[PDB]
Amino acid sequence: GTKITFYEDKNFQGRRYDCDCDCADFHTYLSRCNSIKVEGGTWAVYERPNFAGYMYILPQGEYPEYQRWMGLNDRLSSCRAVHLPSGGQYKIQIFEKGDFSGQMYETTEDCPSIMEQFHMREIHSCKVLEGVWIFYELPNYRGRQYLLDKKEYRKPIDWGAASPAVQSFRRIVE
Repeated sequence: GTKITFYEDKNFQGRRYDCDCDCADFHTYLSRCNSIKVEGGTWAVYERPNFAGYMYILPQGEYPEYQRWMGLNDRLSSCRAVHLPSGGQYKIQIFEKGDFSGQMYETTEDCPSIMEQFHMREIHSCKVLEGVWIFYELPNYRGRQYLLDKKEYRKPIDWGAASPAVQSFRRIVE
């Protein structure tokens, strides 16, 4: 079973909140989060209610400090389980310009440096055809994370980003 437990204090202490399903807002049960136990499944956790603000992907495991999930602050108030479609197939299309224009690349593999492999500094639109992916602001899967589990992303705001700054991406196999 997929469930996740948020703790207000590090090393799994203090006020806690259990969750086995998508939760669009748990700020009335939890005001900070400094440690997490993901008992089952892979989860996207979000700084703000309704899956907004900074987001982080957490596979199963125990996280005693929020930096362990690349947290940027000790605030989380929404979360949702990442459900991988069966078969384990992954395919994405990235575009240099918005609304699916500019040069397009289609790949089924991870990319630790978009500037190196495709000679782009930004991604302005994208189409997720199979599987679930993550965009990262920096190379080698670092910086801000963005979950891509939908199909059409016409602008960077469609994946939660305020800029087209994307520089690596990978599949959620975890």
